[PDB]
Amino acid sequence: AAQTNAPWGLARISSTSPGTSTYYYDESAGQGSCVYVIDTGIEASHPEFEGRAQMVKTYYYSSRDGNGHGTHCAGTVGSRTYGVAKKTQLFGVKVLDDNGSGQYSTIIAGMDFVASDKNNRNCPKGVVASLSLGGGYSSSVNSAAARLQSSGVMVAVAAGNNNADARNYSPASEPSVCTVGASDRYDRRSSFSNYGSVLDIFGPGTSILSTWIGGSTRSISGTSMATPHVAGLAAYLMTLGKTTAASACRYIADTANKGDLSNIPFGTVNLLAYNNYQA
Ligand SMILES: [Ca+2]
Repeated sequence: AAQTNAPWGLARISSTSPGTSTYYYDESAGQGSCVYVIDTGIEASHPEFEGRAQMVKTYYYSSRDGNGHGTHCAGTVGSRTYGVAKKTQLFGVKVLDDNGSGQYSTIIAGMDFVASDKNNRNCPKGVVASLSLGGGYSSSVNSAAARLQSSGVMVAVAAGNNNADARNYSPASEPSVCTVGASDRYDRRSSFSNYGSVLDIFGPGTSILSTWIGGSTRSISGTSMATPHVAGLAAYLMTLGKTTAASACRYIADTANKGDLSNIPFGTVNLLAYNNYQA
């Protein structure tokens, strides 16, 4: 399939070169997979989700996304226009309030929730979780992410927006999950993107157009935006049968565009998420 005039990040993920505008992908499009977006929620009513999104959990007085950030991330995973995996099922877990903040204890509860909740969902092709959040180093937060991964979920987490080594942030620093840095449309490391040995992969993160609340759309930037490209890619690849939850981060790294990003610090992977789709 070909989507013309796609957001640059979608075009980038299916291209051996920057500077193109058509997204190419297998029509299966993540059908039969599921992606949890652990964030401020998802506006499930947004036409862009086509009934494929739903809220499954909140820790606050509402499951509504009163911020937009979760809706944006979910859009990059699986919206019809702005998404990588256009037929995946999206499940929202609201661990962040409408200010985009969340106590680590609530975030941890949300991760353990997903590990159990997948057993209540139909995801024959596999399960992914996208965590566009983080804070300072916490062994408990890392351990929760590790459990989620161990339970059979492909966990993708944001590296962070500190232009610093991600070893000092969680869940970014957890070795067993897929830690995602951000790049821009000219294949530069995004200026805010964290880096370091704990990174596994980069994805498009600067000036990313996606869904927003009130049935709208918005371009924003962050490792929060790169993460759902990788989560959606994992779901897409799992539907194709190319990989599994336990191996998807490795597979994505194995098949990534290599050595093409600029301003990658010595010791950080130079790998850009790529679907290796040949039309
Ligand atoms: Ca690893």
